[PDB]
Amino acid sequence: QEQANLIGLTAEQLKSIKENDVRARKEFLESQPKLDNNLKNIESVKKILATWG
Amino acid sequence: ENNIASNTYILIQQDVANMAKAYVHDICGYIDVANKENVRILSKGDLI
Amino acid sequence: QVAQANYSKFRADYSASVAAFQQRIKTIE
Amino acid sequence: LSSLVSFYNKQHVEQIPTIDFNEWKSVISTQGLVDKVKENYESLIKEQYNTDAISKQI
Repeated sequence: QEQANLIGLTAEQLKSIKENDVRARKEFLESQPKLDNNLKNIESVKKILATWG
Repeated sequence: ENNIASNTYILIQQDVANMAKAYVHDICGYIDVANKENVRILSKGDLI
Repeated sequence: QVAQANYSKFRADYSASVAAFQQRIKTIE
Repeated sequence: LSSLVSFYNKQHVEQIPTIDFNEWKSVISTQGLVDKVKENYESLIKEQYNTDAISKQI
């Protein structure tokens, strides 16, 4: 019983942990490279950045 | 003789504009290759 | 351990690129 | 052109730390959590880039 009594992880308490994992993912994937701004205007590169995901 | 815009066949290279321009239009295209791979590997399963 | 996998995969791309030398034989033919 | 080369050729060295699940499993952890993280963690570590396919297309 001490397994749960000592550490009573509530649904919302564990929920916050899961959101951080998802937030870490979205930040890792959506992170796009930061090169010369006013120079990377090619139709191909901008197309890739839009669909970076 | 068909697909090069030049006013003469006496080609003289004095700048690397036409050369570097074709490289950035080529090496850049292969960007997102690794990030795209990360999508598949990371979208596979959720750590939690 | 990931570094061990990195080095192994690194050499793979090298060998795969050097295989382009085979493409040169295609031209000769 | 130089930026893309430096961008692709940037070296990454951060001393990827090793995880000792036995240590965390012993000191304190939620039942089934330390093991669930390990099995799920290890599954993604197996996945790796497929350098061969890219080597051919380029």
